[PDB]
Parts: sequence; structure tokens; C-alpha cells
Amino acid sequence: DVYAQEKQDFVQHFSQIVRVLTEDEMGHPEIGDAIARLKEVLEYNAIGGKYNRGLTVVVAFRELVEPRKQDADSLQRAWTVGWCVELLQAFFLVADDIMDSSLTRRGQICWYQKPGVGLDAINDANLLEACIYRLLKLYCREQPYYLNLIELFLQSSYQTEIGQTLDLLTAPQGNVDLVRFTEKRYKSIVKYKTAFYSFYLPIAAAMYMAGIDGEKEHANAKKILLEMGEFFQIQDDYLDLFGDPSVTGKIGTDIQDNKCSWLVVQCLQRATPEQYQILKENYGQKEAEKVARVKALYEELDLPAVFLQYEEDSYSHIMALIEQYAAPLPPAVFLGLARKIY
Amino acid sequence: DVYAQEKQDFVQHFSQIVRVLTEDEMGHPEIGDAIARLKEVLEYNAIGGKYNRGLTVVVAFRELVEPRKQDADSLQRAWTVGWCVELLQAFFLVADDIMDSSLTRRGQICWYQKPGVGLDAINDANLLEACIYRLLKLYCREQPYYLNLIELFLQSSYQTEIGQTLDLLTAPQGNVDLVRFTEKRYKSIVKYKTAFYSFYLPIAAAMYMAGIDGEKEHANAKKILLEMGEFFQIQDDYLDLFGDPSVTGKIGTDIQDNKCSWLVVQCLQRATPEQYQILKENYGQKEAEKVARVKALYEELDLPAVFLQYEEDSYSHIMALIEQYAAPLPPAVFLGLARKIY
Ligand SMILES: Cc1ccc(-c2cc3c(NCP(=O)(O)O)ncnc3s2)cc1
Ligand SMILES: Cc1ccc(-c2cc3c(NCP(=O)(O)O)ncnc3s2)cc1
Repeated sequence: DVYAQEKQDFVQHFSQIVRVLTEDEMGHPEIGDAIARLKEVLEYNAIGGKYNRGLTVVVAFRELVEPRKQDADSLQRAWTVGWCVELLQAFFLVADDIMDSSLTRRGQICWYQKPGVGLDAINDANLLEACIYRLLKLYCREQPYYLNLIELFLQSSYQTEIGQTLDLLTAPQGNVDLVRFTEKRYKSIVKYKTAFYSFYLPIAAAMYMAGIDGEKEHANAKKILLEMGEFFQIQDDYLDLFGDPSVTGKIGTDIQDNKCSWLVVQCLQRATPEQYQILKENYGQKEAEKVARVKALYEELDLPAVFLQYEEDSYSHIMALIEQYAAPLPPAVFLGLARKIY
Repeated sequence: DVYAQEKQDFVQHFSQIVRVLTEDEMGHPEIGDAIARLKEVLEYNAIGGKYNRGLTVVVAFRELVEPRKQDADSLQRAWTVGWCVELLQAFFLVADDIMDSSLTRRGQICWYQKPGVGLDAINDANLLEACIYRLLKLYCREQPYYLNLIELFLQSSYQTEIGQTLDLLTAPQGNVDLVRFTEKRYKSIVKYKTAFYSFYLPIAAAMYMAGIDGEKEHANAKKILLEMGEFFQIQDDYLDLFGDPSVTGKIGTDIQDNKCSWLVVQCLQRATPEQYQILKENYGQKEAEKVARVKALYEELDLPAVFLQYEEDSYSHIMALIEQYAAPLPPAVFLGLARKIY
């Protein structure tokens, strides 16, 4: 991977990200205990994932900038901005896991379930978000793209938070209501809640760092990348239930949780009224056999075939979008991502 | 009040703040349900207080700008930025009330305790914060002070969130530990958690709107205003227990809640070891008589006299600070605030 090549250097820069977010305030003995807590919060929640989003900033910056302008300090800013994208994500997850009452995240105890944390994790989460703008100011304050990146991350938060409201409205806990689970609503939630920050954000950020700041160039990249984000999430919903779980590690609780999955959406538009009932009675419940009987209704409806059909169509749609909207960015910016996700 | 004069026009602008935060997205039928939720969140949580912080932006802008540059649109931006300060506050309180497990706020049910809200209020809170930057962009994007205000509000969040961590570390729930309750720690919590956003923020914001953007001018105003914020909070802690409660409406649960109040701090530095014990045994507990016996130990120690003594010293300290650090701002900027708080 062009990712495994830059990965080491990405994770190693984290030590410096942290030093700087705790050292810059060495003039204030008074708040040392809060800054220690902050460190623990950064270490527990920004570390442990694959870093795909943050790393995309770095890879894209390398492909976008003329190599004579990749001086040591330019790269340091790319690593730093990649970590900003990872902290934005760590803010969202720490807060989501509290809202979902999740137990674990990456098979580790969620931060809010640790002894002594509880709902204080709400402030911790907000602190992760604040670190983003601290780092931008520390590293990028003099740069012509400074304001551009501030606005991009604030817009990234807002889109995500809007998509979270939409999700929450669409799939309450303690409420089966499949009338909400439409195709338009599904695409909407995906686009606002995950595709903007997961896919648009990191390429956009490298684009601004590269001086590529035109509205049209960004609109064009966004068209391709929101489309990829849509596919990524649909594949996430398919795997949840059909992914061989040793190939994931996770085990899908989508159905138990009344999630607006891609599966239940397709299911609903493909179902005589007797089918509705079996779903209306088994969706969003805890026991194995009532969750086995939904997996059975999906298998019975060749939704795995439907997915494979969707994955094929989607891949040629994305490639046509690259052909049509990538220029004047090197198509490889988008092709590297397409390769990771297909 | 110079406040009651501009108040009406402040509260009336809220209708427009909301229209604009829900109308600007009329191109996106898809997210209408999230935007309705947002409206409800704004209406329930940004309305109902006295608006002292937001109004300070407006009053200060009027005293700082030459009146030939107070065109209709300039004022609209001042009203809007005042509402930004109120939304920053509404974000903090919605989240604090969740962390504290509070029941009511302004004698109304906290937003997170409303049926159907619960911990979704965490996203709602974050949405209040995001509205700030949406409004700044909508109203102030072309202005030379734009970036200055963005940075000021992000710094205001960060300071507050840091002070919240400090508070949370200092006064856990389920932990009497008076060893943490020192004078230095109290001043620290107050300065970071409430004085920066309550007092520095709104004057600073008007200063930038006025073109007053020098680091020295801001450092000077900050010295005066963090000092006022310290006093305001100390008076808040005194009143909690001794304020005639018809003059407040509230009724102080500081002692029950193991709060790092100004009172328990003074108490501790003024106490033989037998006194420590009575406090160590009665602080942070629920029943009336164990809370009556702390109020008794305070009265017994002439802490009300101590306060009145502190209030006198404080008022001349502030006035000397105004004399010394106000220029070239009109001293009235600071004197109006001193008048509200003393
Ligand atoms: C911008 C970007 C780039 C790549 C990804 C990927 C996530 C992921 C993945 N997800 C595991 P995860 O649930 O994201 O830890 N599994 C296998 N391949 C990939 S590629 C996500 C976002
Ligand atoms: C910038 C600024 C200006 C004024 C205030 C005041 C709050 C307040 C007050 N507080 C009642 P509150 O608990 O703030 O609703 N009560 C009486 N006078 C005042 S003045 C707080 C902040």
C-alpha cells in the first residue's frame, strides 16, 4: 500500500502532536491536571484505528504538490492535518458511543465506560474537537490556506452532526418504524453523517494545502468522493451481516439495533405485505432466532446477489466519475482510494 | 439600564437568527427533519435567560465604534455576534446539565430530561456550537475581523472546556476530598470555566468588530475583565447560600454537590482541625440538617463579613484596574459592567 509506506511516519508523529498540545501550556502550572487528563484522552481515543482518513491527507498532499515544495515543514503540516482529521473522528466516536450506549470500540472498552469517566466523556470529546483548531493555529497559522482549513473542518463537523440528528430521528431506540427507512433518507444520512468527513474532508484538506482552492475543483472532487463514501457505507452494512467475521473481527448488530441499514431498505422495497410483517416483528430485537429469521429473509431475497450487482454497477459509476471530474487532479488521487475500498 | 434599552431589539433579532439557520438550507429538502430538530433545540435552549453576555457585545460595540460607522448592517452583525455568544453559552449548559445530572435549568426541565431527548442532547449541544460558525460566516465573512472572531470563539470554547475538566477533576461526585479545594485551584477553575467566556469574550468580540485588534489592547482589557469574572463567580457562590432566595429564585445546592465554592475554600484556610472534621463529615451530603450544620459553621466563622470585606476590596481593585488598563477604550465600557455586577 501507498498507505503502509507512509503509515509508520504518521503514527510516530503522534508523539509530537501530543507533546505540543501539552507543552505549549508549560507557562501555566495552574492547569497541569487538566492537561494530563487531555493527554490520557488523546492517547486512549486517537490511537488504535487504521488511520485511513488521516493518512489520505498525507498521500494526497504528496500527489498534489510539486515535489520541490515538499520541504520538511510542509510535510510536518500534512502529518499534522492528517492527525486533525483523526481527532475530528475521535471526537465523533467518543460522543456517538455515549449516545448509542455502546460497550466497546475496536474491542476495547469505550472511553465513557471506563471507571471514573462516565459522562465527563462529553467534555473529553469536546476537547478532542478543540485540539483540531489548536493544532491548525500552531502549525498553519501563517499559511495562505489557514482560514480555508478552519472552515472545512467546521463545515465537516456541522455536516456530520446534522447527519447524526437525521440518523437519530430516523432510527430511535425503542421504536420500530420502517416507514422512515426509505432510500432517499438512507442516502441522506450516509452523505451527511460519514461521507463528507470520511472522504471529502481529507482530499479537500490536501487540495487547500496544495493551493487548489477553486470552488469548481472542490465541487468536482466532492462529487466523486461523496459517491465513494456512499458505496463504502453500503459495503459496511452488507459486511455487518454477511462479512465473514474473521475477515472483520466485528460481528454485526445492525438488525438488533433498528439501524437504517442498506439491507433493510432494499428488503422493504422488495417485499409483499407478508414479508413486511416478518420484518416488522423481528427487526430491532435482541434474541438470536429472531435475528436469524431476518438474516434468513435477506438470504431468501438474494440480497447478497443484489449487493454484488450494486458493487459492480457502482464501481463502473465511480470510474466514469473519475474520468469525468478528476482533471486537473491526477486521477490516481481518486484511484488509490477506489482501490482501498473495492 | 443601557441593557434594557437595547434588550427588546436583541430578543427580536432571534427570529431572524433562526430563520437564517433554517432557511439557508431550503435547497436541501432531504435534511428538513434535522433542521426542524435544530430549530426546536435553538428555541428551547437559547431563549429564557437574561442575555447579559450577548447584550454586552451590542452595548460595547456602540461605545467603541464611531457612530457614522454604525450603519444598519453593522448593527445587525453586532446583534448576530451577541447571539453567537449566547449560543456558545447554550452549548455549554446543555452539556453541563447532562454531565451534572441536573434536573432543571431556569426552573424549566433541562433539555436532556425532556421525553425523547436523553443523550441525543449531546449532538444537540454540538449543533448549538456549530451554529456559531455558520452565523459568523453568513454575517461576517467579508469583514476584516472575520478570522479574529472565529479564533476568539474557538479559544473561548477551549478555555471553558479546560476549566470544565479542571472542575470535574477537582470535585468528583462520590468523592469528598477537600485537599483539592485550594485557593489557587478555585481561581483557576473560575478563570478558565466562566470568566473568559462570560466577560472577556463579549468585550473582545466588540473590540474586533470595532477594528481594535492589537494584542496589547486585548491583553489590557483581559486583565480587567478576568478580574471582574472572578468577583462575579465569588458573589455567585456567596449568594447560593446567603442570597435571599426570593431575590434570586434559585436555592443553593453548592454544599450538597461537593462544589469547590469560594465559601468552602475560605472555610478551610480558616479552621482548626476540629472544624475540618465537621466539614469533612457534612460536606457533599443530601439531608437538610447536615447542610444546616455547614451553613452554621460558615455563619459561625463570619464568612458573610469576610465576603462583604472581599466585595469592598474587590471593587476598589477593579476601579484601579480600569484607571490603569482601560485607555484608550472609554472607561464606560468597563464601568457599565462593574455596575451590573456590584
Ligand atoms: C478515506 C478513507 C480511506 C479508506 C477507508 C477504509 C476503511 C477500511 C476498512 N475499514 C475497517 P474500519 O471499520 O474503518 O476500521 N476495512 C478495510 N479497508 C478499509 S479502507 C476509509 C476512509
Ligand atoms: C457580561 C456579563 C454581564 C452581566 C452578567 C450578570 C448576571 C447577573 C445575574 N445573574 C442571574 P443569572 O444566574 O446570570 O441568570 N443576576 C443579577 N445581575 C447580573 S449581571 C453576567 C455577564
